[PDB]
Amino acid sequence: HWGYGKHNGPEHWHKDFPIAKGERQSPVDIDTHTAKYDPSLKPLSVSYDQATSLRILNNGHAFNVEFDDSQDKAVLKGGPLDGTYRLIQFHFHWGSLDGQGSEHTVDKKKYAAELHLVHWNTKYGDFGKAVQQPDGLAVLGIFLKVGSAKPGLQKVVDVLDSIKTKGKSADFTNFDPRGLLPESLDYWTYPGSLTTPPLLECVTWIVLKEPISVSSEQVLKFRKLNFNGEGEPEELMVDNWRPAQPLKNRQIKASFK
Ligand SMILES: OC[C@H]1O[C@@H](O)[C@H](O)[C@@H](O)[C@@H]1O
Ligand SMILES: OC[C@H]1O[C@@H](O)[C@H](O)[C@@H](O)[C@@H]1O
Ligand SMILES: OC[C@H]1O[C@H](O)[C@H](O)[C@@H](O)[C@@H]1O
Ligand SMILES: NS(=O)(=O)c1ccc(F)cc1
Ligand SMILES: NS(=O)(=O)c1ccc(F)cc1
Ligand SMILES: [Zn+2]
Repeated sequence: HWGYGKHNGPEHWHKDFPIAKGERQSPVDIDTHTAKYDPSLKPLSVSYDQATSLRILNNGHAFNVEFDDSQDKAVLKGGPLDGTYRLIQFHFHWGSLDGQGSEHTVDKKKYAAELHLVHWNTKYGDFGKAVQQPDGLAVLGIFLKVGSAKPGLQKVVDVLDSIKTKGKSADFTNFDPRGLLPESLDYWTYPGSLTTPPLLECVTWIVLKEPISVSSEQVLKFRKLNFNGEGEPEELMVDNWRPAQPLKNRQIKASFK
């Protein structure tokens, strides 16, 4: 199956997922000079006060922190979005070195990592139906740079030793995703896709302009995870990012003047 190595990485995905060469693939480079302020964007509302985290899972590609999405609890609304989008999971992409790891780039700059908070449009009833729709998903993307530690990330870091290999999971209740946000909600937005197979073109991307800072020690612990399963040859889970894809017939809009 697909992965990030030389033999199954992003340059091979199109052979099983032909939409990889589609018209609104993600990630993209965000040219900050060409991005235009959009006065039609409504205020963005990140409403995570009642979030119910459940579990953390190494899926062989990243680790997911999963949420109860059986009711309207942690939701994302406003901005470019029509209606209510429910948080289902978050995960990260990161590099082998601090100079790479993000999926989106900003004027071609690569950050050390990128956080994706994944939400589905409640009008479609379930995530599976949402990924059949052009406006089925909204992903809130947040860049990570290396500097001071992010206190709200530390609980994640300290559980990773218990999910080292593909297929392992652990309880992860009572985690507040609000501790992963920067101060500002200024953002760029554009229509795109999932950045992993099946690469479905269902996503409204909302990428925050302000990175969060994490410590070197925090990201070094991400890089101790394994792509492989228990008992298999160790393959460090690093460089699990897709490079920027062609913008094609899209514009990136900014929430800020
Ligand atoms: O425990 C993590 C979070 O869970 C939510 O359900 C609560 O409303 C928050 O106050 C809390 O920070
Ligand atoms: O025709 C003019 C319009 O062109 C579009 O490509 C831009 O997104 C709009 O902001 C602009 O008003
Ligand atoms: O909040 C996420 C997790 O953080 C820490 O690991 C706590 O020990 C655990 O009880 C909790 O589930
Ligand atoms: N197309 S892909 O899923 O990346 C893939 C690449 C190489 C394989 F051997 C099998 C699958
Ligand atoms: N990496 S991402 O675009 O946020 C993504 C989110 C949900 C998926 F099911 C697959 C990929
Ligand atoms: Zn992602």
